[PDB]
Amino acid sequence: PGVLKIVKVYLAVKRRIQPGDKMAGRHGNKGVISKINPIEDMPYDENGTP
Amino acid sequence: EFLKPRLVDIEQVSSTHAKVTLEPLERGFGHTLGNALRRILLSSMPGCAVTEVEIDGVLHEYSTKEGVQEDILEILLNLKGLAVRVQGKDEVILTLNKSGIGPVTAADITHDGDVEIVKPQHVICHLTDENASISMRIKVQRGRGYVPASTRIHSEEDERPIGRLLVDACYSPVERIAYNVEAARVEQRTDLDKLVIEMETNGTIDPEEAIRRAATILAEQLEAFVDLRDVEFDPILLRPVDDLELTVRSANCLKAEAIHYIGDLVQRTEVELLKTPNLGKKSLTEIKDVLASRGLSLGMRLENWPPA
Amino acid sequence: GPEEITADIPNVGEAALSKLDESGIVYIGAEVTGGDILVGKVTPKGETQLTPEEKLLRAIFGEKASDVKDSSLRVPNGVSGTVIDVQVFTRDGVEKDKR
Repeated sequence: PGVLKIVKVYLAVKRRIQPGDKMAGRHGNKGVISKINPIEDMPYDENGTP
Repeated sequence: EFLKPRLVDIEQVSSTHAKVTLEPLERGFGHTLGNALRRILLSSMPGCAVTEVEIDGVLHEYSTKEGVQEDILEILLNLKGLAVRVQGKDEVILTLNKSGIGPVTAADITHDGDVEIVKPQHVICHLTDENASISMRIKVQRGRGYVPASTRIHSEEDERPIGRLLVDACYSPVERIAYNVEAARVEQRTDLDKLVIEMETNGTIDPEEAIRRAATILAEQLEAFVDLRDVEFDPILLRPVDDLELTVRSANCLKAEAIHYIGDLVQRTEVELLKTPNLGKKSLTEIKDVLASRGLSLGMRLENWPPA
Repeated sequence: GPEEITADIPNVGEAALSKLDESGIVYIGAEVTGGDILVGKVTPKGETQLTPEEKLLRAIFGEKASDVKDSSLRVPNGVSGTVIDVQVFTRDGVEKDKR
């Protein structure tokens, strides 16, 4: 009875990955990212796929 | 004393896969050139990728359009992978209109003057009824490296109307590159090296042009090493004092104590300028009155004083 | 009285009203960050002694003369994104919103 009108607003935000974001497998090996390396700096095998 | 490598025996496996051969090379230069060229080619290769997309009926990337099978998010993800080659332009607009049943592919996009679609079988959306139509405009640019949509703000220097869906850009055509070194077929020399580079791109850039561009970039960077050598601000201040609308008995006294700027008057603490001859208690308040009218409270502390 | 909801908000610049509709709700799809206005909700204030300064203020400015207090929902700092949906609801008997 005090209320006369109600309005509700929804926002959406796309969160990306970044150094501090926590990542883990499903064997219990957790961790925190440390550096987002550029493509050419990662180790690559004989066929060039990093 | 060193043989100069030459570009010879360039062949293409497919429209994307390519092999490039550099036959004459010395002992240690094969690996050095291979790694440097791989890093240059992967890091910074000019290319073209979709920058923004405007669809007629949508309002935001998290909406659903009636008559299509995919959400607008998936349509944007599909467009992000579009491969297009432009010539002589850098802000080219692509329009796409289609009505009917079935997949809508990149071949439907209206034929622009100088725009080549490397692959036209690239499905981007599906129309699932007879009476639904899609009409959308794609603005595609030219760039160098990965640039997220979020990190660009200069595009908001001009206000963007609602309906502009910003997408991320990649700009890098070279998806994969590997190199290898082998013993050369030259028999007159004791032993020579031959370098083979395989590159898998999106088809936007020719392999030979890529190798030439990488070599030019490396040479330009080396040009630095070829010769080493090398072996009080706000407009309110810096303003002459003869504008504060001061009294006559102040002007001569103000000039007598070498106060020619507004700022140096502010830096005078209260207890010390009262020692000035004929300053005047009522007059001093008037200086404090008109100076505080500008918001400059007496007794501020500056670091350096320019002479202008 | 009633805390009526309107687009027009006293003592707020036209820049902050760029994203407000004719009813006072952010357009669906507008991008919001920082402390942008979401809905213009004004709370009436109490005043019944028309002082001469008050009457001059009412004469030089609008009829309300900005006596209605502005209590508008705003984005808390550090929150960003694009507006997705608005789900306004009405009491029976009261005039329904345009939206």
